[PDB]
Amino acid sequence: NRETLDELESAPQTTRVRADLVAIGDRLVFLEALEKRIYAATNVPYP
Amino acid sequence: HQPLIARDGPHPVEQPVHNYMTKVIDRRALNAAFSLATEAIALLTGEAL
Repeated sequence: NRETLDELESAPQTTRVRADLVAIGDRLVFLEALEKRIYAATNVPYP
Repeated sequence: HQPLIARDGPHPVEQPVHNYMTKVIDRRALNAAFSLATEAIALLTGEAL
């Protein structure tokens, strides 16, 4: 019977974060290369 | 001090590592010479006037 309720609750708290956003076609997407960020000194390989 | 990533699986559990190293200052000395002329002494020191 057309169930539209779903859930919307807290409009959560947000923060301004330095990211990298590129527009490819009609979409906005994040360019993430995480090596220096996380894998850097850890000796775990970058997948 | 080095960061680590927490692995899941048959990966041996990693624990933090720390690095203490100590480099010794290299030493050196420099030179130059402006050596003075004989007559020039007997002028600037008075002594010849």
